[PDB]
Amino acid sequence: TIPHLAIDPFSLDFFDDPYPDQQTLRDAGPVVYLDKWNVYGVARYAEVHAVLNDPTTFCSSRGVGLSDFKKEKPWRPPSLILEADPPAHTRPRAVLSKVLSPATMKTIRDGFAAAADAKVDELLQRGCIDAIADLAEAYPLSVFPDAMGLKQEGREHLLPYAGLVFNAFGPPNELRQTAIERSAPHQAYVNEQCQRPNLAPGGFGACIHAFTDTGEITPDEAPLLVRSLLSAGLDTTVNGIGAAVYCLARFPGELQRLRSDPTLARNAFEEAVRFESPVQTFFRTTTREVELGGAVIGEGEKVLMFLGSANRDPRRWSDPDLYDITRKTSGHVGFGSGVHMCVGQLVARLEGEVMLSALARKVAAIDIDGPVKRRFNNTLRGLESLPVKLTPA
Ligand code: HEM
Ligand SMILES: [Cl-]
Repeated sequence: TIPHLAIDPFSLDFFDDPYPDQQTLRDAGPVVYLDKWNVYGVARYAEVHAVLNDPTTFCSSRGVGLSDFKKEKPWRPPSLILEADPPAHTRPRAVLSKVLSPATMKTIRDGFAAAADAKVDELLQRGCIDAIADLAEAYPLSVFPDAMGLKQEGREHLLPYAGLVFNAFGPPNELRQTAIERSAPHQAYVNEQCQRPNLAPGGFGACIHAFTDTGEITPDEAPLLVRSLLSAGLDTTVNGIGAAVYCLARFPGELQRLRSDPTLARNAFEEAVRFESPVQTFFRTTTREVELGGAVIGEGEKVLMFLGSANRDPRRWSDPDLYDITRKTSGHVGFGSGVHMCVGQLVARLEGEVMLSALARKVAAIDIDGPVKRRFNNTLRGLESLPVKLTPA
């Protein structure tokens, strides 16, 4: 028998304080039934991690949101990559993997680091900044669209585009309804920047499009792959970075450790990703009857994975509720795991690294000073505003 719970993990109350209810999702049993949305979920590390690693049994091609693409109409034409199963996923995955290769990262590290240092310098002149608008938002908007090869005009549509994409994986609540009602201009902006003549030479977009010349992909597939990175590749990194700064604001000890060995920057970032888990949840759909956590679940059933919970499971993590910048963070699910593991993880790490490295060197203290405000989203977890005073080194 599977435990029934009344917890609504897509509700404003849940978002505002998820941690008690997350314990209850874990502690009820390895598999629970969410009364509210009529679906099964798993919130322990072990089940979440095992579900990721068996795409044959737990498919994505039926949507990674509540909606089941076999029975219901997708809100937009499905992602080629996020919403496909091997073998179909493989070709496009390989395409995005080359575009975002370690080697590509080497070519862009220095520019990214330069901006990250310039950015921090600038903020110290001001003293009082908002770590979201001025830092977690400004910094990635300052490097990632250029790196994509996007034109100046229309950029304002990127963050709201992401929000919509991420609201849409959820149940049909007001967050979701409202996002879709207001989708058209964002979609029209992105559909236009996905086109070849609009991506600057040598940027991710053009680089994507080059795969059409070799036959690696069709002229039609290219824009839809550009659309993938315009969906997933900004807002996550905004929330990951905001997580990191939020953490070092709350954990002064850890900041001094980081100041003390700036080479901890990359791992300090990884640890914020675990701890806050920017992307909180994703679904899968069973392709057969399957035993998971000791319960038998039938074919064609949606299963909710609580990535952020898994990342806080005391079964897997020593002292899960602590931000610890030397934690062996290897194994966390914040980026997913297995075939679909975040193909953009290296851009994200690069942003996080250099930002935390610049904060490491240039800043001696980071204090919260003001109302912290949360941003509600069906999938993404993060802040709207985090007012901080930065003390210079
Ligand atoms: C802190 C930042 C980020 C986080 C936490 C994050 C999180 C994730 C997670 C959890 C998955 C797994 C999806 C699944 O299993 O169904 C994923 C996949 C994906 N990510 Fe990210 N991501 C981040 C940044 C980025 C960036 C910078 C890009 C691109 C530039 C990106 C693009 C993608 C794409 C295209 C997929 C689909 C991969 C596939 O299905 O093979 N993400 N991401
Ligand atoms: Cl779209």
